[PDB]
Amino acid sequence: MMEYIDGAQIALYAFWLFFFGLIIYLRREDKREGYPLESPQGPRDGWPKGAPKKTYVHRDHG
Amino acid sequence: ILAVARMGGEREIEQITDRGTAAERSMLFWRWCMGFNATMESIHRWAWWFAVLTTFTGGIGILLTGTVVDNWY
Amino acid sequence: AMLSFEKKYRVRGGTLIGGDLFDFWFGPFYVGFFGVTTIFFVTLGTLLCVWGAAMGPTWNLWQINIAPPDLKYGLGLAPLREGGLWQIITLCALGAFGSWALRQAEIARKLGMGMHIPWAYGGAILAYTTLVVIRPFLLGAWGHGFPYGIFSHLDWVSNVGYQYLHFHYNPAHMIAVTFFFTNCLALAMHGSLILSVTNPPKGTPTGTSEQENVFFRDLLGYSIGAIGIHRLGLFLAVGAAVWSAICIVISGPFWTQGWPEWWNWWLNLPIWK
Amino acid sequence: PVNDGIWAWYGIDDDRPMAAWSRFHATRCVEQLAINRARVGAAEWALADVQARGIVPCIAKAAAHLARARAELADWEAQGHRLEAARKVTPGAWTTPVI
Amino acid sequence: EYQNLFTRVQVRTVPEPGIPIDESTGTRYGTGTFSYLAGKFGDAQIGPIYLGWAGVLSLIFGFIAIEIIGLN
Amino acid sequence: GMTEEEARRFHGYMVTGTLGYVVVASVAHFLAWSWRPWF
Amino acid sequence: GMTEEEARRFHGYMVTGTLGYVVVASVAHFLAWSWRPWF
Amino acid sequence: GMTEEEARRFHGYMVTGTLGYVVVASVAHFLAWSWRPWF
Amino acid sequence: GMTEEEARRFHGYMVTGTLGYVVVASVAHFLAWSWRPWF
Amino acid sequence: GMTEEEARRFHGYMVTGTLGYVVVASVAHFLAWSWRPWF
Amino acid sequence: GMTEEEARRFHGYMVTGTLGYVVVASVAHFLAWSWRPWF
Amino acid sequence: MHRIWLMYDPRRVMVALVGFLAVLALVIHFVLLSSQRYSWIENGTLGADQAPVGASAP
Amino acid sequence: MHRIWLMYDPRRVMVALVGFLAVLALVIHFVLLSSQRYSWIENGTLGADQAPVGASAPAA
Amino acid sequence: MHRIWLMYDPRRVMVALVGFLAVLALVIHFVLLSSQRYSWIENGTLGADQAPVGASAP
Amino acid sequence: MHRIWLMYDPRRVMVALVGFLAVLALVIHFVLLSSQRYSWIENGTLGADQAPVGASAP
Amino acid sequence: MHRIWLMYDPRRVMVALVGFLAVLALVIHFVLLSSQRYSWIENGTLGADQAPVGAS
Amino acid sequence: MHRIWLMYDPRRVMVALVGFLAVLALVIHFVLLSSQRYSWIENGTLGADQAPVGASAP
Amino acid sequence: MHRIWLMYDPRRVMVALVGFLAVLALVIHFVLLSSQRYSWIENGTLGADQAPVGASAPAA
Amino acid sequence: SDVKFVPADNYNGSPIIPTGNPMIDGVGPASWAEDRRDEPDLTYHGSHKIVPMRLDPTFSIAKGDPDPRGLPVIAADKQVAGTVVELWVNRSEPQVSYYEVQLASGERRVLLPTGYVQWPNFGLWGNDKLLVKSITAAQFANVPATKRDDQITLLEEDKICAYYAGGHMYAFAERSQPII
Ligand SMILES: CCCCCCCCCCCCCC(=O)OC[C@H](COP(=O)(O)OCC(O)COP(=O)(O)OC[C@@H](COC(=O)CCCCCCCCCCCCC)OC(=O)CCCCCCCCCCCCC)OC(=O)CCCCCCCCCCCCC
Ligand SMILES: CCCCCCCCCCCCCC(=O)OC[C@H](COP(=O)(O)OCC(O)COP(=O)(O)OC[C@@H](COC(=O)CCCCCCCCCCCCC)OC(=O)CCCCCCCCCCCCC)OC(=O)CCCCCCCCCCCCC
Ligand code: BCL
Ligand code: BCL
Ligand SMILES: CC[C@H]1c2cc3[nH]c4c(c3C)C(=O)[C@H](C(=O)OC)c4c3nc(cc4[nH]c(cc(n2)[C@@H]1C)c(C(C)=O)c4C)[C@@H](C)[C@@H]3CCC(=O)OC/C=C(\C)CCC[C@H](C)CCC[C@H](C)CCCC(C)C
Ligand SMILES: COC(C)(C)C/C=C/C(C)=C/C=C/C(C=O)=C/C=C/C(C)=C/C=C/C=C(C)/C=C/C=C(\C)CC/C=C(C)/C=C/C=C(\C)C(=O)O
Ligand SMILES: COC(C)(C)C/C=C/C(C)=C/C=C/C(C=O)=C/C=C/C(C)=C/C=C/C=C(C)/C=C/C=C(\C)CC/C=C(C)/C=C/C=C(\C)C(=O)O
Ligand SMILES: COC(C)(C)C/C=C/C(C)=C/C=C/C(C=O)=C/C=C/C(C)=C/C=C/C=C(C)/C=C/C=C(\C)CC/C=C(C)/C=C/C=C(\C)C(=O)O
Ligand SMILES: COC(C)(C)C/C=C/C(C)=C/C=C/C(C=O)=C/C=C/C(C)=C/C=C/C=C(C)/C=C/C=C(\C)CC/C=C(C)/C=C/C=C(\C)C(=O)O
Ligand SMILES: CCCCCCCCCCCCO[C@@H]1O[C@H](CO)[C@@H](O[C@H]2O[C@H](CO)[C@@H](O)[C@H](O)[C@H]2O)[C@H](O)[C@H]1O
Repeated sequence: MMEYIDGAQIALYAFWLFFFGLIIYLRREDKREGYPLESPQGPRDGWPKGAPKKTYVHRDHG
Repeated sequence: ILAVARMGGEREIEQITDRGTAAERSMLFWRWCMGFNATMESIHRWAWWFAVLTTFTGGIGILLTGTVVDNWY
Repeated sequence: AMLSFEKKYRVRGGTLIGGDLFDFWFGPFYVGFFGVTTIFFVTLGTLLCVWGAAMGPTWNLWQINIAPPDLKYGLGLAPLREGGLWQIITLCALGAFGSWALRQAEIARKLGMGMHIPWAYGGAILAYTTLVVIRPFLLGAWGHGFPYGIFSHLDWVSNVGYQYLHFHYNPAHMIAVTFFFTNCLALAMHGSLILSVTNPPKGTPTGTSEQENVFFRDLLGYSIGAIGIHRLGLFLAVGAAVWSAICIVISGPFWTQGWPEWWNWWLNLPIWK
Repeated sequence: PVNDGIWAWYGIDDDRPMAAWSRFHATRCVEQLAINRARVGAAEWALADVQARGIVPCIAKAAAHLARARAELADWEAQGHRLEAARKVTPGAWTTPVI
Repeated sequence: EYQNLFTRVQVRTVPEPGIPIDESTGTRYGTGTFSYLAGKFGDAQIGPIYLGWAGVLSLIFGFIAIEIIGLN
Repeated sequence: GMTEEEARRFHGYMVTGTLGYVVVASVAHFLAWSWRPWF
Repeated sequence: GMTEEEARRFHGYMVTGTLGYVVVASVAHFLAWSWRPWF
Repeated sequence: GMTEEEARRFHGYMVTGTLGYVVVASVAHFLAWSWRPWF
Repeated sequence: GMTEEEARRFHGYMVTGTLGYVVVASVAHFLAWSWRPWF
Repeated sequence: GMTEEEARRFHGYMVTGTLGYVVVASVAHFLAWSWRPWF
Repeated sequence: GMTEEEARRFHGYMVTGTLGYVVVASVAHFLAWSWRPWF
Repeated sequence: MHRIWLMYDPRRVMVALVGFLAVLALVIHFVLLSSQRYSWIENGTLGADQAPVGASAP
Repeated sequence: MHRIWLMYDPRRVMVALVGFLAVLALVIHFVLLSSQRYSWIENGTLGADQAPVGASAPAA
Repeated sequence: MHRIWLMYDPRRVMVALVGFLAVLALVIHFVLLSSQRYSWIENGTLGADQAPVGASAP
Repeated sequence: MHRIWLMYDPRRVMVALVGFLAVLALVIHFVLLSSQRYSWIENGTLGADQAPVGASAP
Repeated sequence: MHRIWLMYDPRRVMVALVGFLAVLALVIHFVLLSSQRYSWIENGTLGADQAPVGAS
Repeated sequence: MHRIWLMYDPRRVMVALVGFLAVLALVIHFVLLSSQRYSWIENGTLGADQAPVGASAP
Repeated sequence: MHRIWLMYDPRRVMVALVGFLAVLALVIHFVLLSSQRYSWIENGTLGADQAPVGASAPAA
Repeated sequence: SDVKFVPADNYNGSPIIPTGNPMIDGVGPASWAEDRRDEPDLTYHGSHKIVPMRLDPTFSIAKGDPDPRGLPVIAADKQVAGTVVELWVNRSEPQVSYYEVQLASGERRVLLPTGYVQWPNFGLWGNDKLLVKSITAAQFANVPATKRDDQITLLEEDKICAYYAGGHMYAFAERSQPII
């Protein structure tokens, strides 16, 4: 049987894969405003590339 | 938000739908401080995930204790 | 690079020390005089941490351990192998954390913002300064500081706790824990409310301050308002760190027995002694 | 209490009706007379504005607010007269009149 | 420099929110009120609560749980 | 952005510094090897 | 962005540099195997 | 967005790259197998 | 900004200062090696 | 900022303060050496 | 704000006060050295 | 099945595939490297009959 | 049956399906790899008669 | 093949690639330098038959 | 080959290069200084025949 | 070298230099003060042949 | 030398100086009070021959 | 060679250089002062025949 | 010139220098979001969110707070700027959003956001004048106008708040300089 690999180690790497995926998601969200960046060399996106700028629909009132 | 509240920065929904100088200054402060920034919306996602992951990772650690690992040291 | 709206904001002014001399940016980062001092203390402190790892038994990130001196050295600098390196790194860390706070003030001044962020960070600096300066100084030896090591400082926390037999009974610690837990609850509620009005189900208009106030009102029974939840979040998060600093400074300098026997005053109130 | 605030806990209260001479009550009275006359002026300007634009339920409240501003002013004028009478009969009081 | 840490001037409104947004089934319990102390730090209105069926049952089940603990 | 003439001019210095640095490092390695060879 | 002609020019450099790097790494593995084989 | 022509052209390279990758993996597994089989 | 003449004038000071500092460091190492050599 | 003639005048004082400070330090070191040599 | 004349006046006091302080402190050291010398 | 590249942007899919393969290869290599039988950096030079094997039924 | 794709966007479903299958496959492999009987990396070369078996009824 | 550079900015890919290769090379070297057999700084002068080997089956 | 400096600003590349080589140089020196064989501050005056060697196989 | 002050206006950097020197002097004194050989507050009267040497 | 006061506001310099000297005096007194030889509040009446001295070289 | 100062502002290259040298100089001194052989404050008066030399254990 | 600022020099990361008056042009801390929507912010029920209290009869000052109307406003240079004559309230979350100040000179009325007003003793007593540290009494004359006297657009809210935000740097030439 596997001596070194155990269920706590497996679960921890499952979390790390999820968590880095989450940080990527959050950094895409962070870039909906102010991007692409202005620079002397032209537009810059950084990484990851930002999600598009989002339009909001207001209500018709009552 | 308190630091930009005089510029209307606490009206966070309008700063999200209709970005004002209070949002821009908030983004620039953190960008100039630590080299990256959120938005007025996305800071609330960072907030939401940090709080949620506190108890979610907690529960996993409890479930592993005494079932998979009996001596964590 | 710059955000699409940024260039307009990059004026001179708002510095505390250097005037125009250091009043420039490096990529996204504002420099300033305290940017220069930050990078000095960060680089020196980091390279001394790497030297501590080099002369220790392993490079394993979790096991690196730069320990303070023995208590017998009192308030002197020990030999560098014997804890003096920890003492130099502690001076660098104080220099870095202080420089970071003052740099944030220069940035806030340049943007016309209030000084809230520098002071809120002062709550964390206070807690660090309590652990490595104020409490060791009141106990009379720098060796009372915590070791710099990702898990070895957790061994320190464990042993300091059991120095008082049952640290959960520390009354300031109960308050500090209550603030940390209340803060995490409040953060989840505030984060959820803003996202729920800005990201309603598909085919629903964007929400309003009225809806989040109505929802918040029947959650807690009262409406806190937009400024109120940010005041509360700042109060809870910074208040946790302040009560943390209190709970550790009373342990040892002012109280020495087990913490459970501190509660003897409550049992002896004369209405029920 | 808005004016003395925390000092009302220690019994400093320079708003209370006073009929003997008191330089502290006279000081408070002179400050509050100016503020309340400005406040009456603003109240009747606001009535004139809201009458001009004609909104009936707002005209009602603007008149009610103006009446309250006049009444609050009249209390300070009464305080001013008491102190001014006491000034004339009391040695070492002010030479400049109250009200 | 004003720190914006507490509110020196509150304003009352005589009609009030607290009558909810359009909400359908269940009932709004109580009438809205203002606390001057709540108004110092945050918004002043202390006011109506919604339960519905799930809120009522939650309080009944929870009260029994609290009673059993306290009585023991 | 640079003219291609400016890129050409910069590239000459960049190659020359890289070569110089590699030479100094090569001497440094052979001194280290002579004193305490790692294979 | 690039024209297809610029994309073709870059591809030549990219493939050549990639294969060059693999050749240098191939000599590194030849030397390492001759010093201390891992199978 | 791709035309269906560009999609169908890109698909050819993708199938070819996948095949090249599976070939290398197959050789690698047979080298691994003949050195230390796992069944 | 600064002109090529200003850049050239600054460079002359900058190179000289570097080389003077390196010379002073050389004598410091000569002294230290005399006191307690490290190889 | 200051003019060159101001900078020359300031430099004259700054150099002299530096020499004064170094002289006091030099006497301090020689007193210390006389008391307790470190080599 | 300040002037050559104003600066000269203040400098006279600042120098005098500093030197006066150092004189009194030197007498304290004389007394301390007489009581319990440190070398 | 090329309409999958109309369904999904190939620039995103191909980065997803590269990331997937990178993670999966690293997982498998580190699992094997943590075993006894395939700890090849320490023991790769052992012959197939000398390599470790886990215990049988008794 | 095909009107299921009118209820559900196939572009969401295929991602959700691939996610489920990848999770499920990894869960089953690691559950087996943790077992005695099927720890195939260390014991895969054992014949079926000599692979481990959980203990039978103990006559307690 | 060159149309891949119409899908991806070569300036971005080259930065990505150098980042990947730098990390990967550092990881492989540190794995080897952690090992017994390839602690080359301490034991690199040993002959190939003197270098450590992991345990066999008994 | 100079057109690499048209794809990348030399001002940025030299910052990246100075940063990279500074870190790499400090890494290698501290790694060697942590070793037994190359702890040259304590042991640099030992001859090659006198310097440590990591334990060989039995 | 006087042209240095045309880069670095002295009124903005004297408090920098002086702050650097004051901290550096304090560090050196505290390093000496708790060495065995130079703990002059406790042992300054000993004289050089009696003062400690930290030999191995 | 007096033109230094045209660079710096004496009102601020005198505060910074007095603060510095107050801290410095307080530190030097505390260093002496914490010593053995100069802990004068307890041992100040001892004659200079009687006062403590640190250990010599063995 | 001098056009490096058209690429970079000399006012802040000099700041970054001086800071680097100060950090480097302090590190090397603290490293040497940590060693036994070069702990010069405690042992600087020892001649080179008395100065420490580190060795590995013989373990014969 | 139709550009509000220029680079201090050619190097990357250098500050910009305003070409005119920064408080008026909107550079640095005086900037506003220049593309912000020029429409009133609305309540849930679709009425104007921020209005003079004169036009909503449901509102009043709470018991126990000072009434700010009739108080003198003391500017950064300790001169009286004017008198508060009206309050503007946020109707979605009951607040005073702006004080409206009758200027002592030239007889404009200008808005003053409540986040720029300090009460004398942190409000603990006195409560008889309003302190505005950000701008001088002269600078009050240039506070951006509101194109109607009964509503304010999101763009105008940004212009007005930005004008006082710029005063912490530009109200006096000394405020840009360091403390040493
Ligand atoms: C367990 C619970 C944890 C809980 C705590 C969790 C913390 C999570 C938050 C921190 C991570 C986010 C940091 C961040 O986003 O910074 C912005 C930066 C660049 O921003 P950009 O907008 O995309 O691009 C700007 C660029 O286009 C133009 O800028 P400019 O031309 O002016 O300057 C050049 C850039 C060059 O970039 C860099 O130098 C990158 C520096 C290092 C990036 C982060 C590496 C990983 C962490 C640090 C490891 C080295 C640390 C010593 O210069 C800059 O932009 C510098 C500004 C960014 C400085 C970021 C400093 C972050 C420090 C984080 C410390 C974490 C400590 C744990 O982003 C990036 O470079 C890419 C970041 C990608 C997300 C990170 C997660 C990746 C997960 C793994 C996925 C697979 C591999 C990527
Ligand atoms: C890690 C700890 C935890 C903390 C962990 C978290 C760390 C967070 C930081 C992470 C890195 C952030 C990087 C960043 O933000 O960069 C912004 C910058 C801006 O790009 P740009 O705006 O487009 O371009 C700027 C450039 O065009 C103009 O620069 P400037 O003129 O303003 O400033 C000059 C620079 C430095 O100049 C040079 O380096 C070149 C000097 C001439 C070289 C000549 C050849 C030499 C050959 C050898 C000959 C030799 C013989 C002669 O510096 C300044 O003046 C600015 C002030 C610097 C900061 C103040 C320093 C104060 C003093 C203390 C210094 C202590 C020592 C550092 O971006 C770039 O330049 C491109 C990206 C550069 C990446 C740099 C980092 C690479 C690290 C790689 C490590 C990889 C490990 C796996
Ligand atoms: C000697 C003591 C042990 C220790 C033992 C434990 C144990 C045991 C646990 C933790 C857990 C936690 N510990 Mg620990 N912990 C120690 C040292 C520390 C230190 C420190 C500085 O030393 C810190 C900061 C922490 C921090 C933490 C948290 C991160 C974590 C709890 C998260 C949370 O939100 O919980 C607070 C949130 C909740 C409990 C969720 C509650 C939600 C429910 C729905 C609320 C119901 C309310 C109900 C309606 C009302 C009831 C009324 C009454 C019936 C009257 N521990 C040491 C090592 N710690 C937990 C964890 O996750 O571990 C992995 C845990 O179980
Ligand atoms: C007032 C203008 C000058 C001044 C003018 C003089 C004159 C004139 C004489 C001295 C003399 C002396 N001064 Mg002087 N002196 C000043 C400032 C100082 C300061 C200082 C910290 O600033 C110090 C330490 C001294 C110290 C000294 C001594 C070296 C010396 C005599 C002993 C002494 O200390 O008397 C105590 C004095 C002080 C601690 C401070 C000064 C007090 C007052 C202002 C002067 C007293 C002079 C004394 C009564 C002698 C009178 C001589 C007859 C009139 C002929 N002076 C100011 C700046 N000084 C005398 C000398 O040369 O003797 C050898 C002398 O004749
Ligand atoms: C993300 C992690 C953090 C988290 C989040 C979180 N907690 C939450 C929420 C969120 C997002 C909620 O929305 C929910 C909530 O309602 O918040 C106000 C909740 C909540 N978090 C709670 C507590 C809590 N959270 C904690 C922690 C955490 N909460 C984490 C730090 C802790 C800790 C640290 O120990 C506690 C104690 C509650 C306040 C609340 C859930 C309330 C609940 O479920 O109540 C059930 C009901 C009862 C126990 C019964 C009460 C009985 C009455 C007193 C009886 C009165 C008489 C009655 C009227 C009789 C019936 C008659 C009928 C006819 C009417
Ligand atoms: C512990 O073991 C571990 C660490 C784990 C093992 C692993 C190690 C690994 C993975 C190592 C990898 C190393 C590596 C990989 O490639 C290393 C690569 C190194 C390289 C390439 C170095 C290059 C250096 C180049 C230099 C110095 C250039 C200097 C240039 C100069 C001086 C001129 C500047 C220009 C001028 C003056 C022009 C102005 C005129 C202008 C502008 C005009 O005229 O216009
Ligand atoms: C035990 O440890 C564990 C970790 C467990 C073991 C396992 C490890 C594993 C799984 C490893 C996997 C590795 C791997 C997998 O794929 C590795 C893949 C590596 C790859 C792809 C390397 C590719 C390198 C390519 C290079 C260097 C290209 C250089 C190009 C150059 C120089 C040209 C630059 C352009 C120019 C000059 C044009 C300018 C002009 C222009 C633009 C003009 O003119 O326009
Ligand atoms: C523990 O062991 C570890 C630490 C691990 C071991 C490893 C160590 C390592 C890796 C070390 C690396 C070291 C290194 C690498 O390169 C070191 C490189 C050092 C260098 C480059 C030093 C350069 C110094 C230059 C100086 C001092 C310049 C002075 C200039 C002056 C005085 C004049 C300025 C001009 C003026 C005033 C004119 C104005 C006129 C104007 C404006 C006009 O006229 O306009
Ligand atoms: C293990 O680590 C450890 C143990 C620590 C070991 C390692 C230690 C190390 C590495 C130490 C390094 C030390 C160092 C390195 O450089 C130290 C460098 C020191 C230096 C530079 C000292 C310089 C001092 C200069 C002074 C005092 C000048 C004063 C000038 C004055 C007073 C005049 C002011 C001007 C006037 C009056 C005119 C106004 C006129 C005007 C305005 C007009 O006329 O207009
Ligand atoms: C502050 C006085 C108490 C501490 C004295 C310290 C001990 C030294 C005593 C020296 C005598 C008194 O100190 C002496 O006073 C005079 C007059 O006030 C100062 O004189 C100073 O102010 C006068 C004002 O008229 C200027 O004209 C003159 O140019 C300037 O130097 C001297 O600079 C100072 O040296």
